[PDB]
Amino acid sequence: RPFSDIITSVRYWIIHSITIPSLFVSGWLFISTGLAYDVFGTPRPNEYFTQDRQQVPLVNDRFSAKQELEDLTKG
Amino acid sequence: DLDEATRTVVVDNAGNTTVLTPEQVKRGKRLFNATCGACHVGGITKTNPNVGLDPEALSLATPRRDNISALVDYIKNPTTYDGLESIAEVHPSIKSADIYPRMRSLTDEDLYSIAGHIMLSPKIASEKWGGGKIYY
Amino acid sequence: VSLWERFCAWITSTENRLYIGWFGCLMFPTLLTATSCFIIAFIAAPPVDIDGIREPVAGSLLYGNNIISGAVVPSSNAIGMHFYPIWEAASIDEWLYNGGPYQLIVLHFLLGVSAYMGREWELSYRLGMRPWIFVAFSAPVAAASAVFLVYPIGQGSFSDGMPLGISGTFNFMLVFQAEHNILMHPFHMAGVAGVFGGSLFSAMHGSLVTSSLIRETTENESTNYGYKFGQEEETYNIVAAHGYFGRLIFQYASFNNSRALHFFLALWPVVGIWITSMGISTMAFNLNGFNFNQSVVDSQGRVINTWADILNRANLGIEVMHERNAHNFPLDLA
Amino acid sequence: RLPEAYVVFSPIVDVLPIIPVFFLLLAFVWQAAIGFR
Amino acid sequence: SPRFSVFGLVGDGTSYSEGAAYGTDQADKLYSPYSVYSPEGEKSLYKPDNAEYLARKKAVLAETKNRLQKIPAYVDKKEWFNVKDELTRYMYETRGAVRSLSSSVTQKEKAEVFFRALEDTYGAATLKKGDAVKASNDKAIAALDAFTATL
Amino acid sequence: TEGTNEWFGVDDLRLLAVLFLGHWAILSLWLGSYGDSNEDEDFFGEIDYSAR
Amino acid sequence: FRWLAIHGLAIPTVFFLGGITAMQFIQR
Amino acid sequence: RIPLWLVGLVGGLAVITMLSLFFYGSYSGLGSSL
Amino acid sequence: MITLLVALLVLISLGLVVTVPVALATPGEWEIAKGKFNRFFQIWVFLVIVIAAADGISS
Amino acid sequence: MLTLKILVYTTVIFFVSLFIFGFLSSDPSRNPNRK
Amino acid sequence: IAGRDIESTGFAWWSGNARLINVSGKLLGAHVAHAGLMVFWAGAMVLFEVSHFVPEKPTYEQGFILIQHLATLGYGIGPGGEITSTVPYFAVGVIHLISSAILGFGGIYHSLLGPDTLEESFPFFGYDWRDKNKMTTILGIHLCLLGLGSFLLVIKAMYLGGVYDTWAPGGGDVRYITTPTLNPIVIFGYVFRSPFGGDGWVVSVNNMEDVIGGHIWVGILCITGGIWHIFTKPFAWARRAFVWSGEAYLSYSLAAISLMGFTAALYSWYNNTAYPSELYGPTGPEASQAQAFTFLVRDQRLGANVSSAQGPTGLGKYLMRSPSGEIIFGGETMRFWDLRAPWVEPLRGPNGLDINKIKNDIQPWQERRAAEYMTHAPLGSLNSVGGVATEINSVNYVSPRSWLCCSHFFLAFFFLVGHWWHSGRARAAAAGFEKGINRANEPVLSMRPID
Ligand code: CLA
Ligand code: CLA
Ligand code: CLA
Ligand code: CLA
Ligand code: CLA
Ligand SMILES: CC(C)=CCC/C(C)=C/CC/C(C)=C/CC/C(C)=C/CC/C(C)=C/CC/C(C)=C/CC/C(C)=C/CC/C(C)=C/CC/C(C)=C/CC1=CC(=O)C(C)=C(C)C1=O
Ligand code: HEM
Ligand SMILES: CC1=C(/C=C/C(C)=C/C=C/C(C)=C/C=C/C=C(C)/C=C/C=C(C)/C=C/C2=C(C)CCCC2(C)C)C(C)(C)CCC1
Ligand SMILES: CC1=C(/C=C/C(C)=C/C=C/C(C)=C/C=C/C=C(C)/C=C/C=C(C)/C=C/C2=C(C)CCCC2(C)C)C(C)(C)CCC1
Ligand code: OEX
Repeated sequence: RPFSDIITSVRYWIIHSITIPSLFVSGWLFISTGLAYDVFGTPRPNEYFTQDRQQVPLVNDRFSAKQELEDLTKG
Repeated sequence: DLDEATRTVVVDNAGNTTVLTPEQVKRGKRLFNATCGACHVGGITKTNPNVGLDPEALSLATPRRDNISALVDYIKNPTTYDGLESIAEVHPSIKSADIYPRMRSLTDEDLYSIAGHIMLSPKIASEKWGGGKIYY
Repeated sequence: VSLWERFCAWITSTENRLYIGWFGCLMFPTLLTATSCFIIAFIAAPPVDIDGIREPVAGSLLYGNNIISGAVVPSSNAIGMHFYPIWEAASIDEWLYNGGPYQLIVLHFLLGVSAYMGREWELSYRLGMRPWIFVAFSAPVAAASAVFLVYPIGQGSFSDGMPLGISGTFNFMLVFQAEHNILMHPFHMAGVAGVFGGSLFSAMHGSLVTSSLIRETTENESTNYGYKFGQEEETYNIVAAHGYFGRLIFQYASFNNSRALHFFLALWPVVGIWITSMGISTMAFNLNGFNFNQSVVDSQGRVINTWADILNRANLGIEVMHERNAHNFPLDLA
Repeated sequence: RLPEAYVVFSPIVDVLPIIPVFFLLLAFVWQAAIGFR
Repeated sequence: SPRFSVFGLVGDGTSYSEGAAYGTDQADKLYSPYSVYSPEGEKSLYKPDNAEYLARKKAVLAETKNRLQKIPAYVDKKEWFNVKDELTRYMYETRGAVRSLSSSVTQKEKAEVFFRALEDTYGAATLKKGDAVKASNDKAIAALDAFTATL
Repeated sequence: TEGTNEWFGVDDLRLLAVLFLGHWAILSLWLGSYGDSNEDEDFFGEIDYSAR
Repeated sequence: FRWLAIHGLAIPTVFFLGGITAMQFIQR
Repeated sequence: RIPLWLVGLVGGLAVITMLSLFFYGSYSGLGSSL
Repeated sequence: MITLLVALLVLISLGLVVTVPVALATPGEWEIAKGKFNRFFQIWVFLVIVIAAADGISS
Repeated sequence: MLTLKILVYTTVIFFVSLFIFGFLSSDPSRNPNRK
Repeated sequence: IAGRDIESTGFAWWSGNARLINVSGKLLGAHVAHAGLMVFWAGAMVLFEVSHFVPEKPTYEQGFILIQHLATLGYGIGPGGEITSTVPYFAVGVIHLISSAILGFGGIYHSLLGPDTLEESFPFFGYDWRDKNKMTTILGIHLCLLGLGSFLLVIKAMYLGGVYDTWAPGGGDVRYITTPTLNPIVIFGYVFRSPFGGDGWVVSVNNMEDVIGGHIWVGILCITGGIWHIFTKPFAWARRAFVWSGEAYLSYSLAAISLMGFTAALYSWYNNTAYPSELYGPTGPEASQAQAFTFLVRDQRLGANVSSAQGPTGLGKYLMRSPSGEIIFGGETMRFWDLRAPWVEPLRGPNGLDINKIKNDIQPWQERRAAEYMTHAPLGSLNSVGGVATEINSVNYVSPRSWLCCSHFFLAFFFLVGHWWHSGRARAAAAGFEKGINRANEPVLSMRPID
């Protein structure tokens, strides 16, 4: 099937008037609920520095990098 | 992360302390960047770099300018670093606001917010405020 | 039959070995002047006080340079944008001290390469061609006029022109990055897309023609002997090259029109070099590249650095060290 | 600021210089509506 | 869950990095939506009625006559640059101070007569006309005292 | 003197003489082909192929 | 069927673009 | 059946709107130096 | 009163922006409808003069 | 110095006038279609 | 759709205005509709600038380019660059915005409904491109209007209010220009001087008497040249040298308007007379001399004898000597020693800067004027961060001089590319090989072997 005759058919726009706004909303809710900070470990604007750590947190060990990061992200 | 503790700034020469409201902080940065920021970007002075806005240089002025009230007094009445002659004709002030039309619509609440921004900025960026290009 | 008409017939003759034309009446004297002065100044020219502070910079091979470090040094900062011909200099040694040869070479080169462009129009007219080869050459001409003329005009001194040397060119690039942030300018970004894309499309178009050549040779002779100069037939299967590239990406993304394809080969580097020439010409008047220093700020107000801030720390290192004795005041406004 | 009788129309004036860019875009809509023929 | 502000309508709005909150972040009315300043009403610290502002303009008008009177000492010499520099070095603040003190309609027409004679002094100094500078310099002085004798 | 405002850089009348004599010399050659050319001979093309 | 070759690009693109559009209204 | 230029109209209006939001977000919120 | 008249001039101009080129570019409508369009042109031109009168009187 | 200026002014006005009167020498007609 | 598709014209949609070359009525409508666009933008942009205007900032700090053109004309402007009213700037935009609807109607009238060719029914307005007599009449009529418009500026400056003179005694102010310079050695001494430093070809006009006296001469020349081209027909040397086609006349204007665009850019960058620094900000040269002046005043108050203060290199730290001998400011700003700003000319004698006047009589307005010019130098980023490329994001400023110069240097180059495109094409379309080489008689094949 050709391309431009698909996107001009009304059956294409019956399907994609629901699926495209539902994915756009679901991407919006991935940020609005704060889930993307917890999945990827990105700091929220509150939590670049904590009350104990006023410095920039760096990992200085290779094999305890997972445990050193858990101590830097506890607050 | 702008708690009350970082927003707590010395307000007068006696050492009393006040908390800036979040309106004072946001409006104080806007007014400082518009009115004073062309010469006082980042706490340095562009036209006389010996006399900066870092809190150590404000500590060593002869009227000590480490307060909200002493900074507001400088904006209403500016002097030299030893406070001996007035420099109102070469510094923007309420005293020379006929000369500087940028000072013509400024309340005392606006000067409080501008003095708030000068006092709050070293609590946020310690060595960057008045530190120049080394800490950029 | 007149003397001028016989001279006009020789000048515009397409039977000369090199076409002269009327633009060659400006091209050949200016470019041979600039070539003669460049070779003599590159080999043997005394050191030039470029920054106006009586600190002369050696640029020639007889004063201890090599091919890489050697340069024709730009004019003195004390001259600025002033016209400095030889007859305004009271001795040739004073002209050589103040960077006189740079102004002679640059002004004869820019006149001569504009006349080279008009010569490219002129031969196409006498040959019955379509005219616009010289529009493609206008993109490197605009680039040469930006770094040699326009950027001196905006900065107000021929001392800020690009030095006629290899290491002087790198000195020009680094100081330009510190003072204008050209990497963060989108016009340099379009220029990099012009030369990365242009060398991509050159290697792409050159591959698909060489891939689809028709059998005209044996394994012993070269493949290039399958083409005869002056032949009428096509030398490569453009259907086979279109069927290859149409399967490499997808079918709708490939030129079947060879005239549209070769137009795209002309347009992409030329428009890219036109735009980056208008980046240099607009950073001449200090409309700099994007400044994102201290733009990411957390909730307390502290500055979180980005890659633009680490780029800024390298810009700071060039600008506090460039022209290290020339500055007396805390802002490099020149 | 606009004169006091006209400050109601201040949001309209904010979009008025952009209208020449919309005229260049309009020639492409009209060429697409005719099918580039 | 992060702080949100669709432009001012949905969310916080009165946050430190909201850029399209035109006046909705602060309490006091702004001069315009496109401004950071409040208007030129009262509560402003600049009072244009004040005595130190009027005295600064009167001190400009008094010292102007002192600079205007050393003009012919440059014209019995021929320091034409000193005539043109005197009319612009201290006297640059004269037009700002004269138009600030010209309130009535006869003050304004008595002020432009001083301005016309000031430009006749300058134009004769570029042309190096010796008698025309002094004939304009006394007219500039005599129109200056006529302006100051009003108030 | 190079920053002074001279017409075509002419500060001596030697330079004015060689500007005239140089420009009139090629003019005199060019008038050998386009002098004695009729003024009232027009054409209605974009380009004229009159004579030599 | 050519569905999951164009939808492997288009479905994460609209999801990511909905996220980046929500990011413009995040303030500090 | 929809005209193909009508799809490119509202498709280009969506791209203009989204890039206007990305350029608005450079002046507001995070990354705005405010 | 000036703010009422300019708001009317904006609405008349917005009606003429989307109807004048439609009337000119359908190949018969301008000669059958130009008395109606000249009437709107005169209300448009008369509104500018009444605004210019009210602006100058109030100044 | 000022003898060199005469020589360069003579040289520049020579080549510029060749450029000027050459392009005035019925130059559109010098094309391979006609004339 | 005759004349409106590729099968009737041979032009695609992207070269679609090339279908208007030989239909004069539609080509008329294209030009008055585009004229309506430029008058629209002039109205709309300055209403935007009036609406976004604040009195606390100078007009160069607000990102304006159009109200400074009206302030130089003398509207709403006070002493020293004080903007007083902004009601005259509002009015200019309303006239330009209302007039664009009249030009916009006559645009779409002549484009969509009017006669496609004017030659049959409107013989005064009809033209062939090859009619050399008719084309000089259109050139002559529009030359007299340019002479009349150049006399309007003379009338504005001499009789109707005057213009802002930043060089005025008493301070910069609106001033009637009573004695314009009519001497042709002075006036054409700008046209025939060098373009280089110190000379600065036509940008270096430094007083308003030379500006207004130049517009008298331009008004005289354009009117006597308009009557000349109305009355006459091109000479035989002109008829041999040009291509007489519509695309050729376009490429002649493209070359001329590109030369004007480069010139107007360097007006914005260098001139502070027609572009006063109280309105446009300091020039590039002006801002770095303001820095050397500021730290001269800073250090002389600390007791430095600034005329004898040796720099690091051995030259003057504050005062050095130009290569011609004038006492100038030291540092890297020795390149901008030709700067003649109005706040530094009160300290100049014939030898350059006067040393006792620097030692004794430096006025506080000069120290203020150099202070804001030092801090509002024309240096900024594309996102309008003020200062050098290493500066942080606090100041929102790019000079209007930097916007005006960079945009019009961008435009003047591409209009020179348009000259190269359209003059190459019109020369090849007149000779008849713009569509390619004839396979039957290729010109190179009937030539000698080239070696
Ligand atoms: C319908 C015609 C008309 C027009 C064009 C105007 C226009 C104006 N009147 Mg008004 N006026 C009108 C009717 C009109 N009025 C009526 C019916 C009355 C009641 C009797 C008044 C009573 C009145 C008073 C009491 C005053 C005015 C004033 C003004 C000026 C306002 C700004 C100013 O201060 O001037 C300063 C001058 C300018 C701002 C110049 C503006 C013109 C510039 C050059 C723009 C024009 C450019 C060009 C034509 C546009 C391009 C067009 C196209 C061909 C491309 C403005 C020029 C004021 C005035 O005249 O001040 C002196 C004023 O005090 N008017
Ligand atoms: C400065 C912008 C400009 C202007 C004034 C014109 C003008 C013209 N074009 Mg060109 N064109 C342009 C840019 C422009 N073009 C661009 C950017 C492209 C590339 C997309 C083209 C591609 C192009 C092609 C392929 C063709 C033209 C043609 C034409 C001519 C007739 C149009 C027509 O009859 O179709 C009818 C058009 C419409 C029905 C569209 C209606 C649009 C109206 C005018 C909008 C009005 C809106 C405005 C707000 C109304 C205000 C009203 C108020 C003032 C009263 C006309 C002279 C045609 C031609 O050459 O004929 C010989 C032609 O074939 N143009
Ligand atoms: C007043 C000046 C002027 C005029 C009247 C013309 C007129 C013409 N040009 Mg010429 N041209 C000009 C300047 C001008 N040009 C300039 C400055 C250049 C160099 C860029 C050219 C390069 C050029 C080429 C290569 C061609 C023409 C062609 C034509 C013909 C058809 C044009 C068309 O329909 O395009 C319709 C318009 C478009 C398709 C839109 C153009 C796309 C622009 C670049 C996008 C806008 C980007 C941005 C928003 C604005 C630019 C950046 C901004 C900051 C300035 C028409 C006779 C064509 C021709 O030769 O016909 C015989 C042709 O092939 N011109
Ligand atoms: C400037 C370019 C221009 C040119 C060369 C033309 C030429 C023409 N027009 Mg068009 N037209 C234009 C712009 C132009 N018009 C504008 C701006 C409008 C909107 C008002 C129109 C609306 C229009 C209509 C409705 C009609 C025409 C018609 C005509 C044709 C007949 C001329 C005529 O009526 O007798 C000569 C006219 C006069 C002697 C009266 C002149 C009165 C004007 C207003 C004087 C202008 C003042 C001054 C000179 C300019 C000030 C503004 C300036 C500074 C920009 C002629 C080909 C007619 C036509 O095409 O018939 C089929 C026709 O019916 N035009
Ligand atoms: C928009 C402005 C404009 C435009 C596009 C034109 C266009 C034209 N002019 Mg016109 N002209 C104009 C304004 C304009 N003119 C003005 C304002 C005046 C009054 C000064 C004149 C006075 C004028 C005259 C006297 C002549 C032209 C001629 C021409 C035609 C070809 C010449 C040419 O342009 O080559 C550009 C060439 C040069 C810039 C150098 C020319 C040098 C001349 C030929 C030396 C001859 C000596 C002679 C005694 C002149 C004394 C001055 C000399 C020392 C330089 C061309 C149609 C020629 C023509 O054919 O008229 C019908 C012609 O003879 N114009
Ligand atoms: C079942 C489960 C569990 C579900 C999981 C879902 C799942 C499996 C998902 C996976 C989906 C997935 C990602 C698959 C999609 C595959 C995919 C596309 C991945 C790759 C990723 C990626 C983003 C790729 C993009 C890269 C890309 C294609 C770039 C190319 C862009 C492009 C259009 C280039 C064209 C450039 C161009 C115009 C060059 C031509 C110019 C040139 C000189 C041509 C020369 C030339 C051309 C001719 O034409 C002819 C004639 C001749 C003579 C000639 O000289
Ligand atoms: C309204 C905004 C301003 C504020 C709040 C402000 C504040 C101050 C303060 C507090 C000082 C003294 C620092 C100290 O004692 O250590 C000072 C000094 C100075 N400021 Fe500003 N200032 C403002 C505007 C400006 C501007 C716009 C300029 C640019 C022209 C400027 C130039 C200077 C200079 C030169 C000094 C040094 C004075 C001296 O030598 O004693 N100021 N400023
Ligand atoms: C042809 C053509 C074309 C073109 C078109 C054009 C170009 C047009 C123009 C048009 C125009 C050019 C228009 C105009 C309009 C205007 C108007 C319509 C106006 C109005 C106004 C008003 C309404 C105002 C109001 C006001 C006031 C009075 C005050 C202040 C406020 C305000 C501003 C609101 C195109 C491209 C599409 C293509 C196709 C064809
Ligand atoms: C306003 C003013 C003024 C005045 C001005 C004037 C007076 C002007 C003039 C102007 C002029 C007076 C100009 C001229 C120009 C010229 C030209 C631009 C030329 C060109 C040429 C050509 C283009 C040619 C070409 C050719 C050749 C070379 C060869 C053969 C072919 C032909 C013909 C093509 C002043 C500065 C005082 C001041 C300010 C204002
Ligand atoms: O010359 Mn070459 O680089 Ca332009 O910035 Mn200033 O000057 Mn110098 O230093 Mn940095």
